[PDB]
Amino acid sequence: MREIVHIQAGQCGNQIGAKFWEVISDEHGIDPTGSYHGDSDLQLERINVYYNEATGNKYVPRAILVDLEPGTMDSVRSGPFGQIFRPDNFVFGQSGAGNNWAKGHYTEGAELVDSVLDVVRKESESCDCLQGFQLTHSLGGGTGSGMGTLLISKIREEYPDRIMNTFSVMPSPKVSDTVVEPYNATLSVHQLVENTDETYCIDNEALYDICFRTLKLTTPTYGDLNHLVSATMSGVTTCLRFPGQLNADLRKLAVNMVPFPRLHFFMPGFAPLTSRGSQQYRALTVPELTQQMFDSKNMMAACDPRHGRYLTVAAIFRGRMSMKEVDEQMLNVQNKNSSYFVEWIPNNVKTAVCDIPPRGLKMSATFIGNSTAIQELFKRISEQFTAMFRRKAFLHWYTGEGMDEMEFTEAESNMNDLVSEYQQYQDAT
Amino acid sequence: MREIVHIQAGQCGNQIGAKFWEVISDEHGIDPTGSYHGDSDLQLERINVYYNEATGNKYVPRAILVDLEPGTMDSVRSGPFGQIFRPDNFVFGQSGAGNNWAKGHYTEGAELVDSVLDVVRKESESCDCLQGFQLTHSLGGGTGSGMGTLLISKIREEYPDRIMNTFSVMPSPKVSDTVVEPYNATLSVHQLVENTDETYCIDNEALYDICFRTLKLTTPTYGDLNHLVSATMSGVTTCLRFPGQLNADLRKLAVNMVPFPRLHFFMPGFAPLTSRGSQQYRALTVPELTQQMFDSKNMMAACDPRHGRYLTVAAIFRGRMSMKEVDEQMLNVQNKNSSYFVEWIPNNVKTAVCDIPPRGLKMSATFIGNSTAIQELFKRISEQFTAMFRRKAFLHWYTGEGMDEMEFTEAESNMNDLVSEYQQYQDAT
Amino acid sequence: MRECISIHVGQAGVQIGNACWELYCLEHGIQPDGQMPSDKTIGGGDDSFNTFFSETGAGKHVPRAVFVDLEPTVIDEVRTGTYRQLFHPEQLITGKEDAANNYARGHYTIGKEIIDLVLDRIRKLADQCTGLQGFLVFHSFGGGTGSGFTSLLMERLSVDYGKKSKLEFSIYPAPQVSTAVVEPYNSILTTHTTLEHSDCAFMVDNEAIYDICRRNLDIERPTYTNLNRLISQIVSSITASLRFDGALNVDLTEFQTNLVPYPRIHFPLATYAPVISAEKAYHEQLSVAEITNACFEPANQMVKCDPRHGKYMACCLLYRGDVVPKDVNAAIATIKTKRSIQFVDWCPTGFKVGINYQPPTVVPGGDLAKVQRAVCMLSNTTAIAEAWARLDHKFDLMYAKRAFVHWYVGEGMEEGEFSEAREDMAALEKDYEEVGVDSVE
Amino acid sequence: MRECISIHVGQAGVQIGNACWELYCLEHGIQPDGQMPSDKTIGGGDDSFNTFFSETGAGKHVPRAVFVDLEPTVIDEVRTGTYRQLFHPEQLITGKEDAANNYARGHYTIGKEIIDLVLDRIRKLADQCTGLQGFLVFHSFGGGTGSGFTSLLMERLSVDYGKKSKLEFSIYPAPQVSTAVVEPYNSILTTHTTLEHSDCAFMVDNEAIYDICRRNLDIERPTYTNLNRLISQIVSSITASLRFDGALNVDLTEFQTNLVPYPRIHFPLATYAPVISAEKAYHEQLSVAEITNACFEPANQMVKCDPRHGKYMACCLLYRGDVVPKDVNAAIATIKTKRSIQFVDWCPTGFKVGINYQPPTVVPGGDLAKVQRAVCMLSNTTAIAEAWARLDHKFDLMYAKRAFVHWYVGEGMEEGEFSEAREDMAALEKDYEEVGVDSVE
Ligand SMILES: CC(=O)O[C@H]1C(=O)[C@@]2(C)[C@H]([C@H](OC(=O)c3ccccc3)[C@]3(O)C[C@H](OC(=O)[C@H](O)[C@@H](NC(=O)c4ccccc4)c4ccccc4)C(C)=C1C3(C)C)[C@]1(OC(C)=O)CO[C@@H]1C[C@@H]2O
Ligand SMILES: CC(=O)O[C@H]1C(=O)[C@@]2(C)[C@H]([C@H](OC(=O)c3ccccc3)[C@]3(O)C[C@H](OC(=O)[C@H](O)[C@@H](NC(=O)c4ccccc4)c4ccccc4)C(C)=C1C3(C)C)[C@]1(OC(C)=O)CO[C@@H]1C[C@@H]2O
Ligand SMILES: Nc1nc2c(ncn2[C@@H]2O[C@H](COP(=O)(O)OP(=O)(O)OP(=O)(O)O)[C@@H](O)[C@H]2O)c(=O)[nH]1
Ligand SMILES: Nc1nc2c(ncn2[C@@H]2O[C@H](COP(=O)(O)OP(=O)(O)OP(=O)(O)O)[C@@H](O)[C@H]2O)c(=O)[nH]1
Ligand SMILES: Nc1nc2c(ncn2[C@@H]2O[C@H](COP(=O)(O)OP(=O)(O)O)[C@@H](O)[C@H]2O)c(=O)[nH]1
Ligand SMILES: Nc1nc2c(ncn2[C@@H]2O[C@H](COP(=O)(O)OP(=O)(O)O)[C@@H](O)[C@H]2O)c(=O)[nH]1
Ligand SMILES: [Mg+2]
Ligand SMILES: [Mg+2]
Repeated sequence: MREIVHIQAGQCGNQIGAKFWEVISDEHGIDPTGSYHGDSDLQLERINVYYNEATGNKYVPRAILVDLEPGTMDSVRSGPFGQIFRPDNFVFGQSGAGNNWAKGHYTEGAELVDSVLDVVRKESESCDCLQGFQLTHSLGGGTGSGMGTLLISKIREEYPDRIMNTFSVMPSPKVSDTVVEPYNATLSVHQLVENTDETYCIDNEALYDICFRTLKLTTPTYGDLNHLVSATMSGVTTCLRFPGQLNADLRKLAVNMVPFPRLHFFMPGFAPLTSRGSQQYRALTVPELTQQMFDSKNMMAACDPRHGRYLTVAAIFRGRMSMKEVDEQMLNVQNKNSSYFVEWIPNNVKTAVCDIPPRGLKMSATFIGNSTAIQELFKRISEQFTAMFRRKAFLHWYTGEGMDEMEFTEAESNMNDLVSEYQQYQDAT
Repeated sequence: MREIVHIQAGQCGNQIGAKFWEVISDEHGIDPTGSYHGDSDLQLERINVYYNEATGNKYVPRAILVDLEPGTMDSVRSGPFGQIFRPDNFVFGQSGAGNNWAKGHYTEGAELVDSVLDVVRKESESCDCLQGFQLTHSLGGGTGSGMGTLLISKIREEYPDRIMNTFSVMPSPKVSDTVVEPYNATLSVHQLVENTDETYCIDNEALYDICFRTLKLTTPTYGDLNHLVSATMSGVTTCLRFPGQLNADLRKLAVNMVPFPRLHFFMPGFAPLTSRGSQQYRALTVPELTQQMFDSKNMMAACDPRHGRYLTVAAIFRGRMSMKEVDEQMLNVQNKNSSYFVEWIPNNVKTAVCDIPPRGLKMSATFIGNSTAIQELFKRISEQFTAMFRRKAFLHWYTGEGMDEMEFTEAESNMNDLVSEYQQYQDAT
Repeated sequence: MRECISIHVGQAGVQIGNACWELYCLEHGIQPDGQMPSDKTIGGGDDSFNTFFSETGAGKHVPRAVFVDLEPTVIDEVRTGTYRQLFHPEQLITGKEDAANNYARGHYTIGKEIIDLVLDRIRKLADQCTGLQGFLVFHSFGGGTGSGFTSLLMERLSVDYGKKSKLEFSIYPAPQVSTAVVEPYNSILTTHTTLEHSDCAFMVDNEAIYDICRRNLDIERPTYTNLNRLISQIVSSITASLRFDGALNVDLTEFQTNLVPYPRIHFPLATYAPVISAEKAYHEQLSVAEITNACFEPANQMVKCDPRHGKYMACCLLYRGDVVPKDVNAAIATIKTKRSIQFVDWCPTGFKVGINYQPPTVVPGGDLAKVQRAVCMLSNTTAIAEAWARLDHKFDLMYAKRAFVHWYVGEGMEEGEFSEAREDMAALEKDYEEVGVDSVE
Repeated sequence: MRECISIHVGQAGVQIGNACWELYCLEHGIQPDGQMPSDKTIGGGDDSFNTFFSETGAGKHVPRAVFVDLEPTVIDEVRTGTYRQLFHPEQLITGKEDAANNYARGHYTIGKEIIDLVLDRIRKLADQCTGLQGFLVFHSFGGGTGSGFTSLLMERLSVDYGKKSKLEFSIYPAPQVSTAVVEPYNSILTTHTTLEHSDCAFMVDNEAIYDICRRNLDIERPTYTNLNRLISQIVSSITASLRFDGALNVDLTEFQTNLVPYPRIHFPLATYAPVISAEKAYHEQLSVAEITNACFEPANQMVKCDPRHGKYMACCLLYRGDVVPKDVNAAIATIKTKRSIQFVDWCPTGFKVGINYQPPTVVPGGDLAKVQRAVCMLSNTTAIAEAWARLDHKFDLMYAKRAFVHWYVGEGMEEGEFSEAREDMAALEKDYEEVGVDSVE
């Protein structure tokens, strides 16, 4: 069966990843010690996907952790699930990146990529057949932007035929937690156009919006932004792990969802998101999930979807459903929104229906959509970039680590060609 | 049945040998007093190999101890197993070698070799049939380099048809515990090309590496470097002592493992080596042992195996196995590593499967491999040698004991011909 | 483990080192005799973190500190006080005479022949550490050893260490109140090696902290004990991410990447939120939007410097304690709306938030008390250029009259050194006039 | 059993022998009256090892020591002190007059007719021992009997014993401080038989141990009692492998093989790690990497000699106590990286580690205390040649004026002996100029 390797780079990466392997564990019914104590027998058939076996009935995730520069080491180890990862996988060095790209890709990345890929190959050959290389990294930072895209330059090189999904947390128009941030996005999108099959554009503002405009949370901590990301991360590989009525791999999505090989920057949604105790004033049905998925205040990429045409979308439904209400709710949205889609594609939406819900819910979904409205996430950075680069503002912390000025103009030429190949299909014809 | 005599020369020799007869004892279930108190009846059938009998149910190893120059005498006697060796075997003199070769081979060796060989012949004729003469000695030192290769000049002379294995601890590129050390290696490899059938090249750096890079030991003492050597020393003669499904003597190895009569310098590995309490995150299987055996960080000779082609290798498996997973894991490595082996040999790897594991483990192995990558252990010494010999640096402590300058040029001519007959097969054709 | 080497220099540097190491010993639990009897009750945790404390086998803890002052009078307070047995007994005194307030006795006369003990002691101290290094230098401008001897200590540590980060925390001469008449001579000669070697120079001042100790703290007579604790609270939350467990930690290398646009404009003008009294510890909410708005008014800058007459370039909000990361962005979109808080065109990102969540502790003996959160904003503005022009003017007014200068050139230094230090500060002030002005098309 | 014969000569040799035999009696348990009441409580072990102690049947122990000084004043301190009844009563005094600081009274006048008692006493002492021999000679250069009488004792023991190892531990005249004005004459005449007969000559000095007793030990007034204990700690860990149970023992024959490249460059310049105070016995880790790096700085060499102005040839790190053999190689690959610690081309191996694991003990009465490990590095560098040129220059400055020389030639010695001792030291200094220079191709 089909098996996935999960890689975690940048300090944003394992913080999502530590919450990621808690959602996966409770979805399979697996304790902190890896002992299976699940309810049914239906969740052992694809433990093989994420958890390879161990000696006595214990399960270990195939989780490489590149990002444990030692400030994060003894919190992930001294966490809820520090007794579940294999301790040889904790690959790191000393003197972390420093919110620097060139100290992730050229200087400290080159003296660590050999120690990572010696564990990547030891986790590939313990598998029957691989397809998946999930990389949870973030743009903007250090390790997650230079070293996160150094491995994709190497892992795609040693595996030219694997589906490479990178759940890439992106910068924001207002929330600026990094001063150098328009450099670590331009230099990393230049790598993630060439070297990935799909990559999910997630922002913190549209995660800050849902925890206030929809979930009504008083103080959304960083755990409650990762608990929303991870509910999508276990929503793309649901049909891999669980039986269904219309299955969808990580490749039936990434053949349908992508028209042209550069147009693979996705915005993920999730439903049902709502705020309650145990008294909520609604009814979980198939037309109830549909309106919330397509709603412009339940994206995650923090762009306005009604500014552009959706190229094609994928609605990975879960739970027990009826396929007529699935195929007819996906029809009426496409007709009411005839300008909001691309006219010159026959049917835009595809459907994927699994048969096992989450633990507490009755039904759920995942809106993965490829839109031209993500032109706004790349135009804002390319305006912030050429403002900093015109003065040659922060460049002596990068050219003092080995780079050249003629790699900066290479990176802005590539991002400006995505905006050209998004403004085209946003226009009508 | 087939019986082995174990000889211990140099102070490195009995220190390995005192740990050697503790691994052998616990493998047969034998107390410090030699009284058999084993678990099963299956480990009495070949006590004859290492332990000849005594009067009342007690067992004595056929261990000659040449090296007990009296600083080591009352520590081996006042040790864990000083009450197991036969006290007439403790053959020594006074005024030990002094890290000198000529005081091991010409002056104090000549006045002691008659007292050793009067005990060698009294341990040969107490046997039905001998094949084995294990000599645990070390290069670099005094007794272990001059007197250790004086006996092999005599024992091979009085026994031209015995398998002569010498587990020879070799010098290091960085760890220099002897200033005269490139003299005691050149003058002793000149003896161990002509006079042995097989000799195992063991270094301390690759034993210091495993106790840090793999076993994660805080302070590896000298006992914990010998506990790794001795786990190979009881891994070559396993099929002699225990029944199996495909047996291998000390001679089925040394007919297969050696192409040409000078190319018999081996590098030994061992698996499973891992660091745990009782919670380890793995699974002992036949493909699990295989990747660790061939891994370049689990040799012992401290050379890089991927720099050269393996001539042929031998994988002496133990424990309960399946021969299909043995013969197919040894196949896929040879195909993935088609340049890393010699092309013009049909099948390089042989297999040896015993049926009794160690005491605590479930399965184990021993990678004994003949490689051209051991050209590096002989090129480094031959550069350190001709640096010292050009100035005639330390020669007046050797020519003042009877030698001549025309034996130094004889010894460097022999070691430089091994490098010529290793660079050839490392090249492709 | 990441670590720092705290090198105090001068009397100003050692007097601040009385209270920086008084604060560290109370957070981690270390008594004034090296032991840790606090964590012995629980029985776990390595809280005497190896950032600041070498550990010996007998349970005692030794700091990473060395300090040189060329006068025994200052360090003999340390060698007889409460912290006698804590430090290693190599606190380098050896000065047979004080510097006497000049840069020439100083960089040349008696700073040489004592520096041979200094560099070898750092090498005996730096080679016990694996990982990050950073030299926390402590001195003042204007003095003799804080200006002269630091200048010799920088060009001899930019060679034996190369590219290591050097955070030096200088007390700058106030434009209105000066405790020496030759202090404008020393604080222009020390810029010629602060600009070149030390990558990041935190300037604070004595008059701007006098007003904070009078207005907010409501102390009518603030001595030097009560000023050095406020710098100690700042220095703690600069190097707090190297110790404690935060939600966004900021390493000392992450300062260099963010705070410093150009290699010669590294002067970032620290602040804090010290509105504790502690009578006013009640009567006041002190939320995230409250303590972030403390940097708005120019009555809370630590330097006598008006930020409203200049741009900003890059800021670094560093929080402590019970901070939720959502509340921060409410207190940042507010600041990017206010039109007198003025940025440049070429930095649209602005800020950077480091949320450590260990609360700042209280030194017993006054003068503030237990607040639940804090902030140490670090922002290199363009406004520091007018803080230097009120010091080049003090230099130029007594350089035409050739005053005080025979004690500078009659101690080995040439009289041409002064105009070489003027042509930097004239050209370095010229750099701030270009960076703040945007380009038009 | 392996053993040594400790032959002290002169007043310097006997005064060191006061404290070398004070140290041995405390390690093994021997009281100052021969008994061993320490091991009588346990009831086992032969710890009064036969390396240094002959044993008689009545439980008393007798050392292997004989000492000759040609003056009763020194040995009458031993014959009336605390160690009166310990030694055998043949401590050879018999000198009706002191040597009076010359080599000619000396090798010729009164050294002869007393040597007949000396050699026969060694033969009565050497023939009680089976196994290894080694003559631990103790004298000083510059003196009368330490220079003259040792020179007669070497050419009369290189004939009756042949090829036995002779470790002689000479105190060398300091280049700046000399306690005699004729000491440059004696320390050039004693080289003509030190070079030929004694195979290994450990030179130490008094000025380089004065700085160690002031800087590290922090003793302001070090008498000769406190200097001879530091040589005694060195001499213990030279002959420690002959007694105690180590993980890598180094025999006295293993010195000759390793330390000595050529038969005439045997001068290896001992060191130690005496940074105990014992106030500074705290405040400091003292690991394997710490005590091995004590040999880096030239403020811890036992000879006033700068190793940075010369190559090394071969070193011999000899440890004590709680040393793990892994930690050693970390402290050696470090040293082979540092580019001022300079080797020759023709010795790529470098070092040799002898790990004894008995800790060095503490003589009660000061001045250091119980450290857990130590090191006695022995390294013949090229730098000892500049330590001799500052002594040939003292010889040549008063040889042109024909000073002091009528008391040398008017005592049997010819005046041609001086230029025969100059043509060695000119040619022996010429040997160190060739060995340090590598050959090019
Ligand atoms: C009584 C009842 O029905 O309670 C629900 C509930 O009230 C609501 C509000 C839940 C609740 O979720 C949150 O409040 C929340 C908190 C942080 C981040 C994201 C969400 C719930 O906590 C979450 C919880 O979710 C699950 O049990 C899923 O299996 C979910 N699990 C986790 O995220 C998880 C949490 C802790 C530990 C381990 C796993 C999941 C979703 C996708 C993929 C895998 C797992 C559910 C249904 C509920 C509560 C308990 C109140 C909601 O969320 C989810 C993920 O279901 C929020 O909006 C939905 C709608 C639910 O009805
Ligand atoms: C609970 C449990 O399973 O414990 C294991 C264990 O944890 C591990 C880590 C053991 C352990 O070995 C070491 O830690 C070690 C120490 C010094 C030198 C070399 C190894 C073990 O100590 C060693 C011990 O080995 C044996 O019992 C073998 O029979 C072995 N015996 C000896 O070496 C020996 C030791 C002391 C006294 C007498 C014999 C052996 C191997 C080859 C040939 C003959 C004998 C075993 C399996 C274990 C422990 C006990 C933890 C490992 O080693 C061996 C030799 O098995 C180290 O990596 C392996 C993997 C094992 O799983
Ligand atoms: N905040 C604070 N400032 C101080 C302290 N001591 C001195 N200063 C200031 O430092 C400046 C004087 O420099 P000092 O550090 O006293 O001088 P020094 O470095 O000892 O140099 P010389 O005495 O000239 O050798 C003045 O501006 C003082 O106000 C102190 O303990 N705290
Ligand atoms: N370390 C040390 N040095 C000493 C001692 N006694 C003398 N010296 C040094 O030895 C040199 C003088 O030689 P002495 O040993 O006193 O002379 P001597 O051997 O008795 O010879 P004469 O008196 O000339 O017959 C000077 O350099 C002294 O500093 C001592 O007890 N310890
Ligand atoms: N969702 C989420 N975002 C984070 C987390 N930690 C940091 N970030 C974001 O990640 C970016 C900073 O990069 P970070 O991962 O901390 O830097 P790195 O360690 O150099 O990769 C900013 O956009 C932060 O808002 C986290 O735990 N969750
Ligand atoms: N593995 C191991 N190596 C040793 C031991 N003792 C010494 N050595 C090594 O042996 C060499 C020194 O030779 P040694 O046996 O002590 O000298 P000898 O007594 O003259 O033969 C060096 O390379 C040491 O690192 C030991 O007990 N175990
Ligand atoms: Mg002062
Ligand atoms: Mg005298």
